[PDB]
Amino acid sequence: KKTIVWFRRDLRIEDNPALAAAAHEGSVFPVFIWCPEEEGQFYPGRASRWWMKQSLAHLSQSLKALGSDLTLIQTHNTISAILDCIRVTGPTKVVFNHLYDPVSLVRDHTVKEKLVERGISVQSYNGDLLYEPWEIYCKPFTSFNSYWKKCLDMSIESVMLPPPWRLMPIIWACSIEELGLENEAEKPSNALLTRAWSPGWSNADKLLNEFIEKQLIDYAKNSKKVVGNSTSLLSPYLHFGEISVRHVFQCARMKQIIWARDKNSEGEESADLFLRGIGLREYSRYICFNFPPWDADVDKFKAWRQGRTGYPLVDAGMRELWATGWMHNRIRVIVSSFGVKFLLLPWKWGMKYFWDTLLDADLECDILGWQYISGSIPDGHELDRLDNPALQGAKYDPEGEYIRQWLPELARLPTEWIHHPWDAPLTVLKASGVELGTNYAKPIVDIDTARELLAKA
Amino acid sequence: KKTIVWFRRDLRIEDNPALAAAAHEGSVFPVFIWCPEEEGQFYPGRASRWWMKQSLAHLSQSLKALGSDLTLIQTHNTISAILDCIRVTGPTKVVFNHLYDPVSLVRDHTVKEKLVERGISVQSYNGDLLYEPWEIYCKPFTSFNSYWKKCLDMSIESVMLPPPWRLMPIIWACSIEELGLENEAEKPSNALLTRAWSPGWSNADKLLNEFIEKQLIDYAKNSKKVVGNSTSLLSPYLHFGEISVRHVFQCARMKQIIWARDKNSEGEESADLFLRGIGLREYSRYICFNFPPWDADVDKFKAWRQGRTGYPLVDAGMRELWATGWMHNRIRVIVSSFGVKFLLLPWKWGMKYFWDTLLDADLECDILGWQYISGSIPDGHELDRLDNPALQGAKYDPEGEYIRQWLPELARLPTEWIHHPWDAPLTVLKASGVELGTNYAKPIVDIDTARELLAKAISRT
Ligand SMILES: Cc1cc2nc3c(=O)[nH]c(=O)nc-3n(C[C@H](O)[C@H](O)[C@H](O)COP(=O)(O)OP(=O)(O)OC[C@H]3O[C@@H](n4cnc5c(N)ncnc54)[C@H](O)[C@@H]3O)c2cc1C
Ligand SMILES: Cc1cc2nc3c(=O)[nH]c(=O)nc-3n(C[C@H](O)[C@H](O)[C@H](O)COP(=O)(O)OP(=O)(O)OC[C@H]3O[C@@H](n4cnc5c(N)ncnc54)[C@H](O)[C@@H]3O)c2cc1C
Repeated sequence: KKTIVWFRRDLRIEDNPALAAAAHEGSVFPVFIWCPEEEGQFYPGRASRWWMKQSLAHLSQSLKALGSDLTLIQTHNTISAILDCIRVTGPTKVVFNHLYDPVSLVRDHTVKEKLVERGISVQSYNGDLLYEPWEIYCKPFTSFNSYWKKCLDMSIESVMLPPPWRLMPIIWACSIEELGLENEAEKPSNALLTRAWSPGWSNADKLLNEFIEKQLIDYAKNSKKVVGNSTSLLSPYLHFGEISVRHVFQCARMKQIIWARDKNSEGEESADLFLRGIGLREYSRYICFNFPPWDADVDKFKAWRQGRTGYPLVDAGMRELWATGWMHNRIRVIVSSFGVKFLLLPWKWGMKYFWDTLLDADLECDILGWQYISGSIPDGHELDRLDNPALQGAKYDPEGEYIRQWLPELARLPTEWIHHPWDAPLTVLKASGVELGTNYAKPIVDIDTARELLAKA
Repeated sequence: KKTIVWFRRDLRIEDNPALAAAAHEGSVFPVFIWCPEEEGQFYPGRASRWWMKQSLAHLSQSLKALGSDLTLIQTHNTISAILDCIRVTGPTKVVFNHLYDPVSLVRDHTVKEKLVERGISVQSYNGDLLYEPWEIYCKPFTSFNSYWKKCLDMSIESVMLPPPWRLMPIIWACSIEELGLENEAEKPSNALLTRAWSPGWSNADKLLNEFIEKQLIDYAKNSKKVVGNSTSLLSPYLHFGEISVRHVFQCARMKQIIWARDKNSEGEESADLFLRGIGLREYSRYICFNFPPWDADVDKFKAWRQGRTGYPLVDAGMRELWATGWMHNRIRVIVSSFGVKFLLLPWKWGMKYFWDTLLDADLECDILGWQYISGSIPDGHELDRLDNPALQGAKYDPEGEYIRQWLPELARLPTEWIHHPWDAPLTVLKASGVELGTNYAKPIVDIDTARELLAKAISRT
């Protein structure tokens, strides 16, 4: 009759089973408990912490519009802090939504154990997945398409809950600044991100609406350019659960149904392709549940993260990542595949840098991504294949516009050579304003010698 | 495992509990059973039937795209038809969504009582109401003000069901034409409604999105304007259940929450007024379920339904109704109140005529509007007040554009007189090109006469 609602990475009021459950069985005490030393090695990066702060404030003022507050707590032990919430609130139950990362797994367990030890009941809900990673079983599911063909033959009839109509409310609590989510010196450079992004669940709704109604129809061809923000841009919102992925899946399947009826074959395959992405976020939770000779050269690492490799697609991507906190999925493949296969940087460096600059930085997806670009996951591009920037150029940036947007020094380079300038003839380079080594970098390593120092093993 | 899904007035594949449940349990056999003889006094009107015919086709091709089909049967006895489906399909259960009109209540009870006897499973579901008429109680209310917020103080939160994944398929069968929903002579006149209206659940969806995203914000003021189609225009879709009132309600409350938190005061006001509309529809079913000289004149009636009364708000209203199958709510008040308090026609004559020309013709909403007009209900229009056309016009058509659009012969009448031309000085009527009795009808009843008869009716209670 008096429940605590533990928010973690489900910062929304719509289709939130935990909050819904608690709101219906009675009064609720919503809380967010930050415990850095317990996240340890999985402490969220700089950009992810900045987004978190924004949408925590967004979610908090939403809850007061409904009649409750958001209590924030920063502490050294999570159960310690939880128990005092029970002390001051006299509640009987604690609810939360499952996360699947290693840290929350041990903790959600350790907090279920210690809590029912004292007669207070705990019940967690699935707030982030169409299918929990233990519900779809066997030959193996070592693939993604075996996995995704299985779920699409299993019903997806799980239903979606409205936001609670009202919330009846009920210390070492603190404010949002007091959580320490930003560092003082990085604050103004962080604020610049608001010019590309407005976190919070109400914005998540607005974004999903315009995407489904206007952009989804073109997803299958827009999503192959890397220029512009050609895909949905939902990933940060999905990571913080500011939008229920069930809502995302169902809105998209409504279109697929209508487009299938009305024999609009392009919209059909658009909806097919886009839902595959949603399934990849699923498989990410699936594999991370069931399957728990480096050049340690910091200068090389610095050239990589600053975009001075001489590889335009790479340099552009790193510039976009630094400026916006986001990059198209194929740019993620290109730059990471560049960090390890071309520069032979240790992957912990590259992954740690994605961790600290990606707004959608997400343990399971980011893991699955690095495992793809290194031939680890059985369905990932083998390591010996070192693909040609020119060919990458023709398929994802066929008019050179991505380069010309992020690397304006190269604006007068003809498209035939804008993705591999070291191969153009010299009169072509002088005709463009391009002096390799002076105003754009020389290829930091030549593609051909990197080709065969990689075949070494 | 093998289930008959009986469609009646729920022509949609989303948030459709009977459809969702059956598909979850196994194979399904959707049917629509048309039996005019059982409908009786309540046979649907010409415009409703035209809409139903479009919608059924829309539904039929949807369910095919999903892997099943919609079978259409026209019969003399519904109970019969259902049994022969069963005998052929060999299924073990039948499901449907509740309806609340007195034909449906008796037919539903009779159908359930006879399938039960033959060992057939039957389950019915709430697919048209936020709350069913037996879930709100104190004894019953009779004032909407207290019914609605007795609702709002309660758990106004119901789950939304996704459309079925896929439908696994399995007589007197016939096509939509052979249902006979149109009369051959009326078909071209009917086909002109596609002018203005696109029936079907997916069109309902498109329209709802457009309303919440771009229109709802302004509804509080737009709902003041009888000209244009300034409200949402969801009513036909709601009446046929092509869109779920639960969906509709949730989308509006979502915006209401955004605007209340962001302290957009204009949008808050629109949202609660719009939900008041949904509450009114809800109240219609609560009232009819729980609560089951004045001289006629065949020629006054014809002048009324043809729009030759000399009351421009009334005549424009009937022009618009006949041309589009729809009219703003306050025009509905004005012409029905005119039918009743000015012409003293039998109130059923007015309801039957709405019943034949409203596309959204709805038994419970229509009963509710005519009863608020005849002041049968407590917070209804007290039988004493008399319309003042000039004030009506000032409020709902403050610039005369409703009249000038539907009654163009009055275009050059100045706004301060366009709603009550019998009051303008002769000189002003001639400056406009307006000759009452020639150009535009004299008021078929003098308003002072109506007032004087009303006043003698009141000094006898
Ligand atoms: C090295 C590498 C690292 C990556 N790190 C992350 C990360 O930290 N956080 C993150 O959310 N995604 C990550 N991805 C996946 C992908 O690049 C992004 O999800 C996508 O670009 C985000 O933009 P979007 O919302 O417009 O994608 P859309 O094409 O519009 O897809 C819609 C949603 O479906 C999911 N999705 C789509 N593609 C994938 C995919 N390949 N893998 C997993 N989920 C997918 C995402 O939640 C995405 O938001 C990584 C990929 C690679 C190769
Ligand atoms: C004499 C009279 C007869 C009427 N006959 C019908 C009818 O046959 N079928 C019908 O659906 N409505 C009827 N109404 C109610 C109202 O006029 C219409 O529902 C409304 O004009 C339809 O257009 P809309 O959807 O754009 O209104 P909106 O303001 O956009 O309302 C949204 C929904 O709320 C419901 N609603 C709104 N207002 C009312 C109301 N006063 N009473 C009941 N429900 C309401 C309707 O389902 C409507 O579709 C009648 C009203 C009167 C006074």
